[PDB]
Amino acid sequence: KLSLQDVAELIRARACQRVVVMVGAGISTPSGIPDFRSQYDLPYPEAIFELPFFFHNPKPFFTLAKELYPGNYKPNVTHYFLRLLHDKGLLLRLYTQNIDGLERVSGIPASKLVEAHGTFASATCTVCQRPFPGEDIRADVMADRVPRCPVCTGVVKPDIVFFGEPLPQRFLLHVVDFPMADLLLILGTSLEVEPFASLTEAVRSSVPRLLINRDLVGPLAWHPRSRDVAQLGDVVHGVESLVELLGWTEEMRDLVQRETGKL
Amino acid sequence: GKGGAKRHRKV
Ligand SMILES: [Zn+2]
Repeated sequence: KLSLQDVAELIRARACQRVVVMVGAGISTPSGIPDFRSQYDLPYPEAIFELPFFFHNPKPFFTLAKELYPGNYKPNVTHYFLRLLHDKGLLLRLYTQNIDGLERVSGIPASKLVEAHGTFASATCTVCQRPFPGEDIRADVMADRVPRCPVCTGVVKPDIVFFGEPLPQRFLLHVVDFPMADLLLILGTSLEVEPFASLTEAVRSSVPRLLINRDLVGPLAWHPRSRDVAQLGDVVHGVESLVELLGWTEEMRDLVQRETGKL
Repeated sequence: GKGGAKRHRKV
């Protein structure tokens, strides 16, 4: 049975050198973004990403769109731990279900990212499926107008994966990434949503999987593997503990201050 | 790793 210190030692020995990371809304609330367990007028949290409610009333979803359209929110320490993981040549890939875009803003290259639940850089008509590039609807959204298709009149929607829609093709990189991974990090996600959650199962059986979350629930709780490790608590604090045990608190402070100075 | 559309995990 492994410790969180044990894990950091693996990294410092470089015994773990192709690290893949699944993250969720956990890691972005320290920045101001809502996680949908909670102000927004929905009959229940999930309707913001459901197609029937979206057609009935797209207004809450476009409220959240307007909040997230960039430059409002900054990345916090969890993002920069991922960016530094990259900078140190350790990040094989970072799989996210967030649509706040701060993984990019922290300086992680699109190359190293899989925005598994979509992006705002593109939109699709809800009825005729004509694609449009992002900015072409952005202004509409920033002025509380609902954008419609100039072909069929359909509401056109940002390319956010709702419940019932397929995941983006870039997600299929997991078929290549997970069997190469020597360490899985799960950061700030209750893993409530498939097929994303199922990825925890797709690393090799000797691969350590470290959860830094509030709760230990779902797949990792049910069918756990010997070299699993859970740092339960507030995600930021857990990360900062890992960082100190790594040696990186100092250059972490430097990186955060440098970047937050840039922005 | 599973396939399919985005959906709720079965408890
Ligand atoms: Zn259309």
